[PDB]
Amino acid sequence: YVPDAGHLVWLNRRPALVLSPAAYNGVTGLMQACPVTSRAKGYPFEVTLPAHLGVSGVVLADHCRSLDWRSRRAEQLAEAPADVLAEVRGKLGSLLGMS
Amino acid sequence: YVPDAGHLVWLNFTPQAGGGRRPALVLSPAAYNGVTGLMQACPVTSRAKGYPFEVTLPAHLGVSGVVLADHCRSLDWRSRRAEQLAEAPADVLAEVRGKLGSLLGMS
Amino acid sequence: DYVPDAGHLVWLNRRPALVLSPAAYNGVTGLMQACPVTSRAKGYPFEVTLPAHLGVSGVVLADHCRSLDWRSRRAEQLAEAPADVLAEVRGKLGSLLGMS
Amino acid sequence: DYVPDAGHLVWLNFTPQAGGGRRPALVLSPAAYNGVTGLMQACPVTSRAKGYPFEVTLPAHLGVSGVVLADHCRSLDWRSRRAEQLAEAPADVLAEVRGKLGSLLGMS
Amino acid sequence: YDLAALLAEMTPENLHGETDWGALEGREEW
Amino acid sequence: YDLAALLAEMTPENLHGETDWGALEGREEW
Repeated sequence: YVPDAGHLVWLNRRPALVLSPAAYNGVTGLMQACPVTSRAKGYPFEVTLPAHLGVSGVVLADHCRSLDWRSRRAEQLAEAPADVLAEVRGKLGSLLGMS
Repeated sequence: YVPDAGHLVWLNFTPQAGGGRRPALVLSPAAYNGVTGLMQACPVTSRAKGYPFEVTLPAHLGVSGVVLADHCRSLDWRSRRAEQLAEAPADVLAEVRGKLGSLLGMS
Repeated sequence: DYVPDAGHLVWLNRRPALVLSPAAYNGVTGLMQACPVTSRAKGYPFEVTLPAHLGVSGVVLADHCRSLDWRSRRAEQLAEAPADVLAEVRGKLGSLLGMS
Repeated sequence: DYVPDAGHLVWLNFTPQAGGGRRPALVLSPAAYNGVTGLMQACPVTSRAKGYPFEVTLPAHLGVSGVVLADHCRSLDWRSRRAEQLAEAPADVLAEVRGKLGSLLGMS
Repeated sequence: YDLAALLAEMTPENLHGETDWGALEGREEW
Repeated sequence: YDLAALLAEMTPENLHGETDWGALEGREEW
């Protein structure tokens, strides 16, 4: 298994949303991903996951980071809807100064 | 001091089991950095290999190494004792953001 | 200047066409894979209807896809095909080409 | 009597408008379609093997020199161009042509 | 077949020009 | 920046391993 963009994965264990694509993730052993938490507080960079997706909570878009997914034994859980992936990218892009 | 976008800062790291200090380029703006205590920053490494996500730093800034644009990470700049070293020019920041944005799938 | 991309509707030569291959191939080679558009809709099996008010009318003839030099034919963008039209053309052409 | 079928290697004529020749081509579309339109989707065989990634090599036992240009697939009238069967490509050649062409066309 | 992997192998020297099939024949649309 | 153009320049020799930032600090989620 190689994580792909939009995948929701288990990682060493907690869920995460993968933003970088498999063509990068497979060659490097790294990925860019945002963590998922059940502690939704309504703070500005949370993105809500729809119900019955296979994993619950919010994506913390501002906590995106590069990480080694092989050592953390990434395991696919689901695929994020396109609107969730687009909202995460919009919030993170603004945070990173990308307009 | 609150780090701002384009700042090059010293950042501590500490091992769990019995570390150091490394420069990093800040991408997120002070407005965010000051209401979370976090920032999105890319590490500066001494190992320039020609890897495509490396972004070179001009010699006049005085900071040796290259920025790893794809290694951007959310870090607590208070706990890690961020200290400003320099300010990267706009074109360095634009190259880091362009390469990272490409990797993240930004439109 | 202009390089056709996948899903673009283009003028060629004088007649419209739907581009299937992507700009990363089209720009380097000067070639593209594209299907012609005609106003003579007859309801035959490989026609794909273009929605109204798109900027170009008629049907895409999915079975007439071909490689062609788009620079010598002075390709010029007209519109972008809706994703459902592009998907229907690819479905019909893929079946025709033996791709399942 | 002959109707080209998928995997056939055929001779195909071409004629200049102003004052041409014959070239082999690999047929991708099935006889069912080819026989109700008089057309076929086929890829040309060229003598120039350059290592271009869309080239597909032909095994020597088939007897046909050259390589297939998978990205040069085109709808052609096989009656007007006097299609004549030369050989039959093995399944793995056909699969490589279709895989490379399908990738280029954006098939999912 | 990954398209990017294919396109990464193209070079100015190995490009092929448009294949010449001469004049339009029969039921060809173009 | 085209991602495919960037990824085409990666090689086994120029890859960097994960950057070590040590233990989790402060308000970091991970």
